[PDB]
Amino acid sequence: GSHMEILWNEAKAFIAECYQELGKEEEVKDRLDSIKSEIDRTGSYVHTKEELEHGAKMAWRNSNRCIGRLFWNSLNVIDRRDVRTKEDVRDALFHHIETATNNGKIRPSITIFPPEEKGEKQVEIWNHQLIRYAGYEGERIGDPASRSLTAACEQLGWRGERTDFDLLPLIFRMRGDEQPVWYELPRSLVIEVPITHPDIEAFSDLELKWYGVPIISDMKLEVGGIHYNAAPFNGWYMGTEIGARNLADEKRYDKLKKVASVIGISTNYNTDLWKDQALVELNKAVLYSYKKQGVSIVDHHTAASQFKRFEEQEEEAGRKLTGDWTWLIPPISPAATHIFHRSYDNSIVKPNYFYQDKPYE
Amino acid sequence: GSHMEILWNEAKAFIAECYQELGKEEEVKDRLDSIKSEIDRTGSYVHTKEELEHGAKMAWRNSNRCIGRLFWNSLNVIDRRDVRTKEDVRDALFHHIETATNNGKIRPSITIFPPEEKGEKQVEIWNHQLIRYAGYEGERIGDPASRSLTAACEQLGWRGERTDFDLLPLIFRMRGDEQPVWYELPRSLVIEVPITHPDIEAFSDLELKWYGVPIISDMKLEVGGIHYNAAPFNGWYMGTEIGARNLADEKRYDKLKKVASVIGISTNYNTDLWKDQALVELNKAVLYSYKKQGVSIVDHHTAASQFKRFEEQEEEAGRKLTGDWTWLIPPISPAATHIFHRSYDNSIVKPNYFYQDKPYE
Ligand code: HEM
Ligand code: HEM
Ligand SMILES: C[C@H](O)[C@H](O)C1=Nc2c(nc(N)[nH]c2=O)NC1
Ligand SMILES: C[C@H](O)[C@H](O)C1=Nc2c(nc(N)[nH]c2=O)NC1
Ligand SMILES: NC(=[NH2+])NCCC[C@H](N)C(=O)O
Ligand SMILES: NC(=[NH2+])NCCC[C@H](N)C(=O)O
Repeated sequence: GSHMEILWNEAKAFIAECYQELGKEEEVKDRLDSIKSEIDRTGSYVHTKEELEHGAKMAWRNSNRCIGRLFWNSLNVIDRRDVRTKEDVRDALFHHIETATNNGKIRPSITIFPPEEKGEKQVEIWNHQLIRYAGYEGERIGDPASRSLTAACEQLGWRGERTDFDLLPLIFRMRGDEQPVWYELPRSLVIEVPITHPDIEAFSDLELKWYGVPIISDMKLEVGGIHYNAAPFNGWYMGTEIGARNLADEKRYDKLKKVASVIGISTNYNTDLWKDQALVELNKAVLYSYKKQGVSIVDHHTAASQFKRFEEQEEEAGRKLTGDWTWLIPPISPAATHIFHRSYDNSIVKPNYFYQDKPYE
Repeated sequence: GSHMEILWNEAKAFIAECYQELGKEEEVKDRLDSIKSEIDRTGSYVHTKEELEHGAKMAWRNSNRCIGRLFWNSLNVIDRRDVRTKEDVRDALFHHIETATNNGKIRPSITIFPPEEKGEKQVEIWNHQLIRYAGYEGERIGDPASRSLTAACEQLGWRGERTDFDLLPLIFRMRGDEQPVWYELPRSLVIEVPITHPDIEAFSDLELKWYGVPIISDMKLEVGGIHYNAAPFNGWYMGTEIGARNLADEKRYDKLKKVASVIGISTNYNTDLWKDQALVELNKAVLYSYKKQGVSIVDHHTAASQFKRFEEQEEEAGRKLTGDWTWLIPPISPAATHIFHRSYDNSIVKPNYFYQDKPYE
């Protein structure tokens, strides 16, 4: 009763806004009549390729926490609403990885899977990111952030070699099944980059490496009232995410003290700012490495610079700019970018991407 | 009518809270009766030395934007509510600088001047900070942030030598006067620190220097409904304020490109992260310099560390912790401190320090 109401309201708002940007303002009337009857007949409606394709772009545009929004209208939308089997999902996910990686020249993409019907999911992705390292304990081994999921995967028959860089398998659940299925990722499909330094040879002794493409797979894409709980998307990495966070946080890989060792500085006094010097060399190492292997990556200054350009375009287009200051600023040298020196309206506008409760844990 | 009401309400709240922390809970009743009659008789009330002394500490404790709050109960409170002349104010300000500096071993202090009576100020301080460099234009000369005030001072007969480090004079206005008076600061009273690097000799070619003690002089101290528009206070510097902001911001001294030059790195590509490397060396230079001249200063890691300890004590004391995440995180390596990894309630609690409209501009 109330669900059929919210749906209709969100649909009217989205079609109008969408068709207005698409230059199909006259087609709004006839399109809404079709949707009204569809919601009554079934209890939901089916987007057109053009609608979800542009709704996925708009959602990216409204992602307050994303710094790379300047490239919103270039998103490669892959429609996989025709998937029925676990093999279809697996192949789609394999396809996403292959096409997004694009031999290094990363292509920002998103694979749309069937959305929820009567609130129930058709495809449920468990993975945070399609490619991600596992985490274990006795003493820290791997990525701590992957612990709860690594345990869940292991409760399904999967076993990691217990190195710091074990690739978690693809784990998802189809409607009608009680437990998710899993598939080990084909290594030929996964690009990893060993981390080295341009001027410091000893850096390779740290034996650090990271994967090339971050593919957030556990967020909900909401478009015109339709909940696409499964819509894996990807951009390329901003070096800081790997160097100033993934390999730096005490709760993650905690490598700063070790970096200080190989670069030849002491860790005795904070006044020497060894952590800061360590972060700069670790981050330079990351940028130099990806570039060297031919994998797309962006430094935080270029990214902020591109994001400034984004803000201007939104002003030029007549749209209100929204953002989360605390996430837009890079973890390293935030005051060196314009983002630090201004404020952002952190209001939620749809369509968008949202967090959803994890099936495990 | 309404002013006499707000005053009474704020007073009841403060005395109770104050006397509770002071262990003088029984004296609350008798103290409030005296205040009630005082407000009726005159239209305001006079704090006791103990009250404003502790109210100034509490206010510091509630300063969401201050990272050095762990040292709140050690604040050296100087009561100068007996000042009547411009000479009294001038001497008090000279005294504050002398006693706070303390030959380098900076002493966190605050000089309390007469508060507002019927909304009107008795002493109006124009200076943002007691010691501060001037700013000019044709091309940038000095500190851009001091421009509007430098122009105002010059409209009063003062003239700067137009170097990048001209000391602004003390400028304030007494009740009853239309224009403020000014007094050049005695150099013997002002500690400045030339900036040098421990490992890079050429750094001195930049000829950078900064003053030792930051003394915010334009904030309002509100305690139990009493508005002390003039209450200059000071702590010591956190290196980042000078190196990652005062000398780094494009709108301030903009020295990063020049720092890159003296340390021997190129400014050609963002991927080399030259700004970050530049910031680290500039910041190390700052810390090493103050320490070398015997002037108190604190690095951002020690400060965050001290602030963590602060949060714990507030939990142990039973008090709610409040803070502004965007100001607590240091401009350099914020993710390396605990402040980055948590959230803070940015609610305003009194007593406190507030911004007030600038007389100039
Ligand atoms: C093209 C390159 C892209 C760059 C450089 C970029 C960069 C970023 C960065 C640095 C963050 C912060 C990540 C973190 O701190 O964990 C972020 C978050 C986000 N980005 Fe992107 N992004 C890109 C593409 C995309 C795409 C293709 C989409 C969606 C269609 C998108 C959606 C989002 C969203 C929803 C967030 C928030 C994620 C979260 O809360 O965990 N971004 N992006
Ligand atoms: C003892 C050493 C102290 C340290 C290390 C310290 C540090 C800081 C830092 C780093 C900031 C940010 C400044 C900026 O970004 O411009 C700040 C702000 C502030 N501090 Fe402190 N502080 C100290 C003492 C004090 C004292 C003595 C008081 C007051 C009695 C105080 C009151 C405040 C207030 C109100 C702010 C906000 C200032 C503004 O908005 O411009 N702090 N403090
Ligand atoms: C919530 C979390 O603990 C923390 O407050 C924030 N995390 C992040 C952040 N910034 C980015 N980009 N990514 C984060 O994960 N700033 C704030
Ligand atoms: C308001 C200003 O432009 C900016 O948003 C903020 N300034 C400061 C900041 N942090 C500190 N400590 N000091 C600032 O001046 N972060 C945010
Ligand atoms: N640039 C991006 N597309 N980032 C998406 C999130 C990546 C995540 N912060 C990571 O380091 O794994
Ligand atoms: N540590 C302090 N007490 N800082 C107070 C403000 C100083 C100001 N940010 C400056 O650099 O001049």
